[PDB]
Amino acid sequence: ARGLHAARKMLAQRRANKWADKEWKKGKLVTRYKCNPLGTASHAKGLVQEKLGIETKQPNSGIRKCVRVRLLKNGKKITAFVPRDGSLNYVNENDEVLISGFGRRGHAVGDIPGVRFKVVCVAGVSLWGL
Amino acid sequence: GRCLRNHSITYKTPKVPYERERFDAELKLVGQFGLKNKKEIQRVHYMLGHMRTIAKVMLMKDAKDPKRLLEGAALLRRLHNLGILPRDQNKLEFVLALKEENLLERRLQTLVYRKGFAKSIHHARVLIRGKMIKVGKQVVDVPSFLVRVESEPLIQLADNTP
Amino acid sequence: ARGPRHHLKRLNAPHHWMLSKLGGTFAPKPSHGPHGMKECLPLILILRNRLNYALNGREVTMIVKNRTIKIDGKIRTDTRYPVGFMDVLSIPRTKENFRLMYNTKRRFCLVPLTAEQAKFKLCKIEKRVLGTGAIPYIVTHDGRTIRYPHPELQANDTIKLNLETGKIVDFVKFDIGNTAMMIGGNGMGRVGVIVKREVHPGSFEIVHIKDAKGNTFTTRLNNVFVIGKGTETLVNLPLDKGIKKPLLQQVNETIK
Amino acid sequence: GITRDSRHKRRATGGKKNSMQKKKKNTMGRQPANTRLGAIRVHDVRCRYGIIKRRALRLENGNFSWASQSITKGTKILNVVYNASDNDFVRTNTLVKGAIIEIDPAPFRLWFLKFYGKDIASTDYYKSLESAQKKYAKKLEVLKNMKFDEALLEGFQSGRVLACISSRPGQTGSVEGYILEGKELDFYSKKI
Amino acid sequence: MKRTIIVRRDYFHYVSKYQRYEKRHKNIAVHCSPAFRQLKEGDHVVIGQCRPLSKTVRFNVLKFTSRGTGDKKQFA
RNA sequence: UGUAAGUUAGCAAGAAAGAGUAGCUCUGGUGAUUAUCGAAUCAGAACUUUAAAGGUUAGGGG
RNA sequence: UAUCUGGUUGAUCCUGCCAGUAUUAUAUGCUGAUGUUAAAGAUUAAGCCAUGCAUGUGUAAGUAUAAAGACCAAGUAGGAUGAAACUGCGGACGGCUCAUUAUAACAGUAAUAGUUUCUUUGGUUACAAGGAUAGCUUUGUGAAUGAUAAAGAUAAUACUUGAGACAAUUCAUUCAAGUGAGUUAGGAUGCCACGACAAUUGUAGACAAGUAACCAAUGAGAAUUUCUGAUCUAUCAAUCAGUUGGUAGUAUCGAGGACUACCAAGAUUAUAACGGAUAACGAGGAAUUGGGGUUCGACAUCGGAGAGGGAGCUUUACAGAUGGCUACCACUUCUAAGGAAGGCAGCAGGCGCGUAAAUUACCCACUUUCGAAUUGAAGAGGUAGUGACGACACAUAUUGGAGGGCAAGUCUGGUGCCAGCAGCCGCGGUAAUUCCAGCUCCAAUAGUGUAUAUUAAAGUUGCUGUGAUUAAAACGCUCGUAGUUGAAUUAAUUACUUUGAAUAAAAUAAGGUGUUUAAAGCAAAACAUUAUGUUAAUGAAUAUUCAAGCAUGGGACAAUGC
RNA sequence: AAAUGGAUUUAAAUCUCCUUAUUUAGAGGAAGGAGAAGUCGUAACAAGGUUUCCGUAGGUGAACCUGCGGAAGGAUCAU
Repeated sequence: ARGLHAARKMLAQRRANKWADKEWKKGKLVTRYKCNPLGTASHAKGLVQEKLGIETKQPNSGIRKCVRVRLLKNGKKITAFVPRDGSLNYVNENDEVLISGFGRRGHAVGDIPGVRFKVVCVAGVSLWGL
Repeated sequence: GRCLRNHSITYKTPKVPYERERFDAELKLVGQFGLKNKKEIQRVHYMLGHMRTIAKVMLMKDAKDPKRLLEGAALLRRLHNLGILPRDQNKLEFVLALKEENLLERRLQTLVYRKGFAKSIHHARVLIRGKMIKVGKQVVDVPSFLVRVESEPLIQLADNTP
Repeated sequence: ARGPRHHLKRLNAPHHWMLSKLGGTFAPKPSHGPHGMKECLPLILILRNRLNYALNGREVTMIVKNRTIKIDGKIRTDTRYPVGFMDVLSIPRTKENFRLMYNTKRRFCLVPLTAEQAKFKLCKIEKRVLGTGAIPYIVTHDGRTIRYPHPELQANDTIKLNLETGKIVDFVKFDIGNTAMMIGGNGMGRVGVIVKREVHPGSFEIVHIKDAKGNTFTTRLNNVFVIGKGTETLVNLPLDKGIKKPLLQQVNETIK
Repeated sequence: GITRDSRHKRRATGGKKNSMQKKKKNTMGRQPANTRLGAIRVHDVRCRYGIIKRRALRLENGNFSWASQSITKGTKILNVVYNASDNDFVRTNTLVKGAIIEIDPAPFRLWFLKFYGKDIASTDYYKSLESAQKKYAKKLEVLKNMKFDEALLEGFQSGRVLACISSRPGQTGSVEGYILEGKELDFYSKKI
Repeated sequence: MKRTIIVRRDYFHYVSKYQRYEKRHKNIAVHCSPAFRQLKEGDHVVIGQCRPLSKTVRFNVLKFTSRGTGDKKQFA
């Protein structure tokens, strides 16, 4: 349709050819409100409930140090990095922390298998300057 | 919007943060005119880019267009009085040939250094900032003061400031 | 919006008042009367801004409530009285008489007058209808209702009013050889001579008017206000004489 | 109360109309008053802008105009014989516009006697034309030119003439009507 | 309908982004006086605007021109 | 008025579930013969009361 | 600045995505010399509220023997002034919020020959009568509300009657001139209802002042209505029965199924009706853009709607009012246990909620609104306080990093596939360029990192502008309706195009002007040693501007012609 | 002209059915993904040791095997 009066097909095509866009669709339909532990919010807050440790993928060896959090707004149970170094000894347990996320990757970034969240506060003045 | 006043920007950061080609050119102008940081060069580039855009818009029109004649002459008149464009070049195409050096050489810090009032371009900044320099009738402590052609020979030291 | 609005925000005020956008949050809403909201100048605006006789609304009250300001021949004590078109304005304590008139820049300009020409006014007829009892009357742009008029006084004409008596002195027909000052759209304050009057059956009449410098333009019949007959005015025009310098002459004269 | 807005209706496409506001006074309706026949009873209704509407709850008398003779005479209303909208209005004697009613032609007959010297209620009315202060003979010859419709005469002799209410009793508080004539009387008489 | 017809207007809507027009239509309910007896479906009709005469009828037929037939003469 | 799962698509189904119904005084629709004559049937409206299928006959449902 | 770079391989050329990059705006970590300007409990909870304030008003003018008038002051109808009270006016404006809302509202446009107040402005039409009511006095109740009961007086521009002499309403008939167009403004006849220009006030500031109806303006106002214009969705394809039209009526300020009676079977839909979603109030506008676009707009200004949830009403010119009332639901408070009021989505402030948002301040001096009025009020408005949301100018120090993307160390100590770094590829298994530290220097600099989201990059949504043999992707094939596209040809509309009309500002662009420059503001002067003058000084022409609507010149390319 | 009786109009509130939407518990059943260099085979890539693949039908611990009909993306552009 390349005509001076065909503006209905050229508009009803880039309206039904635009749902096969993976990042546009995923940010239009309703999963960001049911299938997102965070929601719209960049940061959340929850109570640490279990100190954990997650193994690494397999070009790598070691044990990551992370937590388990029940958030206030939703009530879901998540997992989250305890950033850089020797910080699992700053969180204690049942403390209210601040979660931020990681950024992106394929989809999961920091603690290798299935962790997408990073602690930024311990109800203190952040797990950097503590 | 929430406020009834107006607030505008004056500079824009470069697209590519790290280039060695750009870092040396910035340092050449920083040392040559004794500027505080790279914001002052960015302000000059933004100011020049505004005028370049205006001249480029009129240059696409007809030569005798009423819109071009009104806006073209207005841009040239302001540029001549600012001293950026020498009076011999009376055509819009000379605005496009301007560079950041033409504008930087019209700051008060540069002029009072060229007039010999200060030993170095850095001494001029300290002299200006100390309320020590008067332009005609009116003391100035901002080195970014762009002096016009008529106000150029009215720059002199202060007379016993309090 | 349960009823009539009594306030008027500053940014909503008509543009030709030029109320500074940061002076305040409100503008003086002109009380109803002879002239509409957007074709009138409140008495407070005239004194405080155009004449600098007062520096705030408090002082305008002192001047107007002192029984010192006369609109037309009568004397008004309303701070927000709508002063519109050629309606004269006299301050006898200062011995000056003005006339609210349009200029080429789409604005109300105070044209000074002598005491002799401050004794009359030009009114534009708006309609002519037979009242009850077969008594005809005319309604002018001012809003005056005038009893039995001359039978020739039609709808779109102009009359000369004697302010001391209220009698009809002189009338000008709305013909194709008479001067006119536009009061409406883009042509506010422009003065020319009617040269063509093309009428469309359904919607509007558009009039072709030739300026005194040969320039031509068109306007709706609503905006035409006949000033005089045969290029001769019955009132004194403002400084520009209703002639527009197109775009450059105003610029260069302002640079100079 | 009753509302006259169109926000409670459906679109011309059949789709339901949703709600954005509540009821408002601009679209206020009032309970109808069915003006019956009986002792005089009117009420004053404060309408919008303070104006007053005269709500006639019950009426008995009314002013009726005879178009041909150019007179208007007050008269008592007897019965309502035909309502073109609802047959219920006939039984209940509801006075509304366009309601064919019956009134006693006493003042009209009395006016005709004084103005003309003859009586419509006479069964020998047309005979009394042929057979004759004394200048009433000049007027006597108007009828040998102009004639009345028969159904009007029967109403005069029977004491019940047909008239059509031409006012709004629930708005003006009065019954203003006119006596039916040639083409209208035949149409409305065949309905009855 | 009795003393009422439905008038269809075909026009073009300009979509700025694609710089092309699209065909649209709207139906207007208008009042047809019995002065126009030979008015049927498919005829060209000029209408003018009057006061609201019904819930939807707000126009009135002023003139009409007969057009080609389609074996179904549905007169007013 | 309203009516589900299931289904061999025929049914389920009188599904389930809700409302009305009396007396009196009236109004209107359904024809024949060419104004007169005639049929039980349906719909509607005021008023009244002890508020109406229930004397007898007369499915409990999921 | 019309820009790309790292990653599939032993190496190569592609498709393609992931990551990087810059910018906006929200939170947050570290840090912080100044001046100007400035957002600030919207996001989650239109959830709940202690307390304080946010609506009142007096001139010579409606009424004042206050036992008020040592306070100017004297006083025989009440001397200036006058608290409370009756009467009049106002609280229907302003202020807050965005829950509802998908042709609904809103924007442009057009009509009202289909309605119309209030205020203000022009006009038009008996030498003086009758009762009773508050403040006042007196007797009181109740725990108590902005609670209230009896009796005794006393005024009116309060409530009435009444001469002073027409006006507008309904109905019937009739003669008819502006307007594009009217049995039209208007006149005449007959009839009913209504019926006046205070039975009014200043002795001082004859002249004011006040009043009742009826015309016109305010009024391009308000309210209805015309044409065009909205996001996603077909795992929403048929929807509707006052529904579509007619006649008569009813109701209303008025058209109108707005409602009623009778009659007919109509109205919308593939050009997307009817449904569903919105973390949807609409617009001016905002962020980012080479051009085209994409995303946002609770919140300056305009329009709409609401006051915990519905519903019903009172007063009045304007309210379906909630800083008005009544009833039901859910709450909150006082209580003498008998009973009572209240609605912070007003300004401060508190609880809860969340990542996320400030003083229980001062004043009417600016702008302006209300009022019996030059004076009184105003949490409107102004000033101050907190304020690294942001923007501008300006001193001399922090933040992040040093393998590549990406500017910067193959420096030294520990650590030994452990601790750990790492947005991506990856580095670490004892000689780490990447961990943890010390020194050095790289970038920006009073700012700089992180996280989420918008925009560019993305010619990875394509109109400009993509790809379909093998990377993902031509229906198995043909017929076929809507839709789209259609050979050459001729010496009334629409569409297109050129000029305009008319159209709110703020904002964008742009013209002038030395806010010290700058962001700003729309002002200040350049001198006239300046009142004097230029000068009746500036107001950028301030242009926009798309989709519709109106007028104009042209008829090449197109459609309906007929 | 106040309490008060009655009949309409507008109707809150509440109860009973039925529908829609969202969230959520469940013995058991059939799936997908990731990890742990787990047990059984060798299906595919070379003619992968029976050329591979597509549709369909049946069978079998598992890849898969076999029948009918296609394809070369074949290991033949050739008598």
